[PDB]
Amino acid sequence: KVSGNYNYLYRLFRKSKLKPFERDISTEIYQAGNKPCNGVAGFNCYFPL
Amino acid sequence: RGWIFGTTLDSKTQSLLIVNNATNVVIKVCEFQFCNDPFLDVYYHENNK
Ligand SMILES: *[C@@H]1O[C@H](CO)[C@@H](O)[C@H](O)[C@H]1NC(C)=O
Ligand SMILES: *[C@@H]1O[C@H](CO)[C@@H](O)[C@H](O)[C@H]1NC(C)=O
Repeated sequence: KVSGNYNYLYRLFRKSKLKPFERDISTEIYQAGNKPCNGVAGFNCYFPL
Repeated sequence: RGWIFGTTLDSKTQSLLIVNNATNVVIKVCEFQFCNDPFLDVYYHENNK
């Protein structure tokens, strides 16, 4: 792509490892830090994809 | 007739529905949001009907 390829994603933050031959597809918010965020998708709570 | 498995049965993590008809069975690895449709019976007593 001349500009970018926003088609294939990946996960950077997960709570724990996954067992062999496991598929985990989900669109959620990762509770980074000590603030219990509830979908802010902002500071100290990043999108894992 | 039916055994259901999954995680919270919400449309954020996929789940299962294994049911047994008279001579059939269907299994869906799907992400059902809701299935709570008992279709309540006004005459649930098995004595008459
Ligand atoms: C449900 O059970 C009936 C009982 O005969 C059967 O005819 C029908 O095909 C079943 N439904 C499915 C989706 O298999
Ligand atoms: C029982 O059900 C039948 C039909 O299923 C109905 O005609 C009848 O009124 C009901 N009650 C009694 C006491 O039979």
